[PDB]
Amino acid sequence: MNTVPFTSAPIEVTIGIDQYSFNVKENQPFHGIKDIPIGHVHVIHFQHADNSSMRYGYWFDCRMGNFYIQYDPKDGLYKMMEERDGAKFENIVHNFKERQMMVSYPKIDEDDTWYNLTEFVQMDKIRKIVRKDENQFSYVDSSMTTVQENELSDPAHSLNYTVINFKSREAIRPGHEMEDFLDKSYYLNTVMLQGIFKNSSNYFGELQFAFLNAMFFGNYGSSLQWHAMIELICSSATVPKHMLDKLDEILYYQIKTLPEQYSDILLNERVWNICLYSSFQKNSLHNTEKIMENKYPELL
Amino acid sequence: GAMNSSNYAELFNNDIKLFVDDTNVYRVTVHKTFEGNVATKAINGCIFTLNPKTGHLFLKIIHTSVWAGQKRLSQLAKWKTAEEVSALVRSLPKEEQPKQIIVTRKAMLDPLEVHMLDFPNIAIRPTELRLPFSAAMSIDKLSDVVMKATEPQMVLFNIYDDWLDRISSYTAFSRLTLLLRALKTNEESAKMILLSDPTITIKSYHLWPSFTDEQWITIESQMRDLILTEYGRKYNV
Ligand SMILES: CCC1(CC)C(=O)NC(=O)N(C)C1=O
Repeated sequence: MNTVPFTSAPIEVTIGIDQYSFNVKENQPFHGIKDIPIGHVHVIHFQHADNSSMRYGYWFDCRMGNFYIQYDPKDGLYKMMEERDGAKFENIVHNFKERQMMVSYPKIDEDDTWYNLTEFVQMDKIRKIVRKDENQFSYVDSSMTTVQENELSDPAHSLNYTVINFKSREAIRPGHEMEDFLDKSYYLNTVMLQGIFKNSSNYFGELQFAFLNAMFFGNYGSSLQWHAMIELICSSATVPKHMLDKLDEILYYQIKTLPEQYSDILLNERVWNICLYSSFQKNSLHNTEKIMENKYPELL
Repeated sequence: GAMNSSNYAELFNNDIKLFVDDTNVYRVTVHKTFEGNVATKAINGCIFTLNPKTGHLFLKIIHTSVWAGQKRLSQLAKWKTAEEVSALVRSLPKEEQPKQIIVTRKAMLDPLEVHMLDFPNIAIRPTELRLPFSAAMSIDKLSDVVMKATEPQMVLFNIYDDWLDRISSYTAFSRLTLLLRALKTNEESAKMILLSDPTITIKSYHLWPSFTDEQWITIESQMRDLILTEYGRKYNV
């Protein structure tokens, strides 16, 4: 179980760690988060009390280094950093732990929610979507735009999700125009899975990461990507059985975790109605359809 | 964006553009079967592709054999329309290719966009105008070539005859849409108006009668009367 210490908390802030959150007051003696489960990526995120604008945060994996948070009064945000001196870090964490100045990652033993939301998410893939090669962790915020959004403006600060566009030469084989547009199986299976992602695990990892950035930061382009990757599978007549079964589980846990009050902005009515009721896969997402109908029947 | 009353003169500027109407591509007669069920029988159709500035009409005749063995024909017909329009564009010299294609029905937007991906600079546009191009098969010479076709065929016409020698494109289009609206609202009466006087004939190389300028004014007024009437006869007014 790993620890992400905090130098201090000089400004009042709501701090999230994965699906949990807690409020820290200005200059409250807070020195970090302990007992973080090893084996998963994690995200530590922030919303300042004085400016609820810009939620921001950091994706990381404690197996990759020793990370800590410190407030920068010049740039005005809590920054993640890496401590290379393993002894200075161990000693700092032990000191903070002895003084009981850390919150404990509050996981219920029965609870598989975080695993189910990050099953296919890998730090190495996060670091290719979010390019900042000098750090082992990845910053994301509410305002960052995606490569596809930019095409339609700073590249170094973009979300390099895989571009999906249903009315594009990549998606449409010359001479199979109607076929490829109405059944996207060739674009899903040959172009995207065999060609770009290599396997379904990487596809699901990017889909899961997009959802999490949409939910935790309200990142609009991430929501667009999440829905595009869902629509591409649902609009394919030929999808491996194991992928449909896994997608149903993935989306079930995403819909389960979504704040009930954010459904209006984070769920695209057209995609979900098409996917659950019109598409080739309208009958292949039993768990997702049941939770959606019981939790958000208005959208449908 | 969409083409409407506000940007109507754009049709007659010098940027090449084509209207595409697909309402006569897939045509059927509905009938009873021996068992008393209902079936359809297709008849030849056509794509109506029209340059509104010059009057040039590319009438692609859709022979019933294209539907043989196919399912979901009303959906296929939109994609076949877009396939044939794309093929026509590719067949034209670059300097004759359109800069915009205006579809008369919004359901043609996605099929035509996908078929024209190779032409990113050709704008595909809908329209808010309710144009009467479905009535094209009430022009006797157009209907005749469609019904006689035994194989796919493209036939070129000038839908304005020689009118542009005397009138502008704006006026010619208005006359065309008036004639077609009349034919669509009451075909029998419209055709009576156009042929009542046997001394006014249709040249072999024309579609409409050889009216003098004064006779066109009379004709056009008779068509307006017809449309307003039917509008009464319809709504009782
Ligand atoms: C030794 C103090 C300090 C400040 C930079 C450090 O050097 N290394 C760390 O890992 N943390 C959390 C710290 O607070």
